[PDB]
Amino acid sequence: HSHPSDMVIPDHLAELIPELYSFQQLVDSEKRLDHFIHLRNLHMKRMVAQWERSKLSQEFLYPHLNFPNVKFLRIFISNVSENQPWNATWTMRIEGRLLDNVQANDPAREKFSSFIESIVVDFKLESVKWQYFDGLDIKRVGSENVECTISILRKSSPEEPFMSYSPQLTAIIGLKSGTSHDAIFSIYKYIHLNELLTNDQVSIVKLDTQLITLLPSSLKESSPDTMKLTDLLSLINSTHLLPLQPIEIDYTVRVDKASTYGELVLDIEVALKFNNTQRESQIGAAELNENARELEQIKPKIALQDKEITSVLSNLHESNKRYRFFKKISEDPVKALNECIASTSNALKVLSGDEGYNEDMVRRANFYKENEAMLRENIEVILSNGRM
Amino acid sequence: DALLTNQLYKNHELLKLERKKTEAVARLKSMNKSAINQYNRRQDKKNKR
Amino acid sequence: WGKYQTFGVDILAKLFSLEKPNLNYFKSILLNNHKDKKLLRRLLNLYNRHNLLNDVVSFLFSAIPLQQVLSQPSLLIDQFSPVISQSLTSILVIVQKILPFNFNKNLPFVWLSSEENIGSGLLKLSEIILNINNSKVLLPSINISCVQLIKCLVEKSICFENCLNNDPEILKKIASIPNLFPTDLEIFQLFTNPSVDIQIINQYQLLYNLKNDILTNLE
Amino acid sequence: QMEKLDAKLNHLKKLEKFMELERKTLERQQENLLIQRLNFNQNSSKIVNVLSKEEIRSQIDHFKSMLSKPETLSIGKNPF
Amino acid sequence: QMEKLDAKLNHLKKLEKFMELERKTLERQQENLLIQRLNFNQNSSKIVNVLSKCLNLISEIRSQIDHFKSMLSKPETLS
Amino acid sequence: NIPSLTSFAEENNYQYGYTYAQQQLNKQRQDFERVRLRPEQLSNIIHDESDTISFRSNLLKNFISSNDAFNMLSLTTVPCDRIEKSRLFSEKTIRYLMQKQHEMKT
Repeated sequence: HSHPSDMVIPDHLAELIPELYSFQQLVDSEKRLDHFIHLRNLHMKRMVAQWERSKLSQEFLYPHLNFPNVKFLRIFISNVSENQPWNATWTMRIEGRLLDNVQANDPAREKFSSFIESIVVDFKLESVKWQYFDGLDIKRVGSENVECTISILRKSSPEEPFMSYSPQLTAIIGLKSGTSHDAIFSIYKYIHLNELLTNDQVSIVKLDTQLITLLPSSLKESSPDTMKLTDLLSLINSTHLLPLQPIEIDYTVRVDKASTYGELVLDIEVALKFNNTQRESQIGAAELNENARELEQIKPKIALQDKEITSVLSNLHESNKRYRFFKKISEDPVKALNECIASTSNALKVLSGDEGYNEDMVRRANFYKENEAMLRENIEVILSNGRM
Repeated sequence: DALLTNQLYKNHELLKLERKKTEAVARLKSMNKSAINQYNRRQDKKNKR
Repeated sequence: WGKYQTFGVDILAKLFSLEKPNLNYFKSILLNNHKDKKLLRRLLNLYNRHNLLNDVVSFLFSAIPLQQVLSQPSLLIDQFSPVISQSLTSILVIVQKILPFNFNKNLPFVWLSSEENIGSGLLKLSEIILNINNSKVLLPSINISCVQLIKCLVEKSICFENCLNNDPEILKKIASIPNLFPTDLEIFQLFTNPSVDIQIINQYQLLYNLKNDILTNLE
Repeated sequence: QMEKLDAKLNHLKKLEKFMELERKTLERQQENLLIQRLNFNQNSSKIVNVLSKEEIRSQIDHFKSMLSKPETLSIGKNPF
Repeated sequence: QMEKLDAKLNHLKKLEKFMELERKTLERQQENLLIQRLNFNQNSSKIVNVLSKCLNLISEIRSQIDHFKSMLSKPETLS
Repeated sequence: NIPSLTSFAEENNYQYGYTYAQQQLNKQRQDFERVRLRPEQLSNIIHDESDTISFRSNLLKNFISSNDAFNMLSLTTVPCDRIEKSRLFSEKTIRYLMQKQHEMKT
């Protein structure tokens, strides 16, 4: 029986006991405190939901400057070619050196052998592959010269979502790589600032001269088609996205040069199971559930206190009734001792169910002389209706 | 109660919108009627001469 | 406790629908045949400037149970959609057709930043109502009412500051509301889902164009 | 008790206002950066597709080849 | 009532710590903005520099290319 | 439905006496305003606290509460010098104000 009435100490007690204002504005001071927790909770439901939506975005993927999951790794493109008149030797090599405090003869090192997805040196002698050692030692026979396009695939694990884009999309977006959320968001913010949005519905989008070359093979550069945005969002998913990230460098193994074991530079970096663990989209959820468990722990101790608060408030009202009854008697002990009797027998007449006039009042004759007005009405009413 | 409230708010806006439409409509008639009657009276005294 | 205050927010919603004598009498009462001129001027200063307007608007911001429907998800809004709709209609009428000079205190500013943050409550309520129907009749009106109310409150706060010109550092204090002004990511979400309306994302995108014009004029 | 309550409440409210203002500023600067990047790349591609109409072949192919591969920073750890 | 209030005033500290988590996330976003600004500046500078190289080596048509040189002489090419 | 404001006018509606469009609009009017304005013939007829208040139970409780409080007054034959005063603080309120006053110097 949650009564809203008896949470108020209105006037009669607060004027007598001045601490009740100090009680009441206490309770109001609580009521704006818990509400501050409530706007806190809807805050913490928001930001976590803000960060799980923006988890795919590169606002929290490329900056990891406490510890980024990357270790650089240099590679020498070596070539030893002797026994020629100055059999043209072709001892071409690739050597991997981990950029650390590490050595060259280090046992069990993170080289380009132990950790590389693929290095596909496409030669022009016979092309070689790298199925997922101390170095890449290639040597065939031949006489004139050999040029080899050295192609390095990085460690294209599924947990690095930064993928390359089309050769066209880099010219308009500005990102040589990134995630698919940037590819779905950058053209979205590109549309609004040059009024390519149209209405007939918000779905239609005017194409552009920078957007007809987005789909050159689909033949949309022949007709300036103001099409729906649905075809555009279903266009950039695999027509431009996900090349398994290659790096290229063109060079030839030379006939007369000695070696390139310690002369040439490269730049390829990589561990990866750290930055995808301590993310704010899950740490914030863990903190939210921690605060929820703390709220559900702190709540029954509040309820057991509220029980006693109501049980003391009921006793305060009961004691107020008896204080009023003991004070109105002590002020005038003859008029209160006539109101205590006249409201006790009348309290018995109503509870018994009886009704009517006072028997000792209507038994005299001055009652029918002061009520002379209503009797001349009622006697005519009863007589004219014929009930007298 | 909510739908009739929203209809009560819809009706006042429609009524306010109509007057400025029909202010444009009634002025379109009479000024053209004036321009018709001017185009009438352009030729009226002409043939009298 | 009792739904008796929900009857009053319909009397005020239906009696504001006539610009004839109703809204004229309400205007002359809230902003300011020969003896009641003395009676009205006796009753207005017996009511303890502009206490009546902020009392009516603060009471109409009550009976919109933001705390109750945002504490625990569809049943409470499906039960209280008519009272919410008519309360938002009454507040929109008071904001648009009464508030535009004899003021001496910024009323939409002290409604927007009154430590209860009702604008964030309306924005979260619009999020909630937008996340049920697309994932039950009045809800497309209630979404546009919430967003247009936030927009008109911010614009009337800036207009009242331009008219009064006593508090210059309010462009910071308007932009420092912790959950007003929805981010570009949820508007990016709203421009992609086909289940949304056109006027909903229109009101959202002009709220965002108001947000950008806050930050440009900020410095 | 009321004084300590209102003190911690005012401190938490000022912290909330500061964090909200900084988040708004960061979102604004991100959007402005993206807009300026789109503008620069569109203008450069437009003037190179206009301007192409010996030595000019080599320099135009040099600029188009540099535009074909935009680059980033070299961010890694310190080995030594 | 005071025993009721002291529990929530002891509860407020975790909500204080969530602000520190938010400050960490905002500093990480500031790092992202600085790094993307640095990657933008050098690319714009290199592109406008080889654009100036192309306009140096290139020499209704004259006024057009001179308008292009008025464009890319100063870094107004964002406009 | 949601008929009109013109359908509520007195011209299109019946009066004390003594077409087709009117008889079409008055169908929708009486089918709209009889599903809207009809009272609830079910429970939640309590509406508040001060409607299901019982005069008989309160009168009985006041009859008991006056009688025993008057038997507390007269029939308790303890003299006025012998009525021992009650404590103005409890055994727990005297501990909490020793604790908080110890912790007030922080």
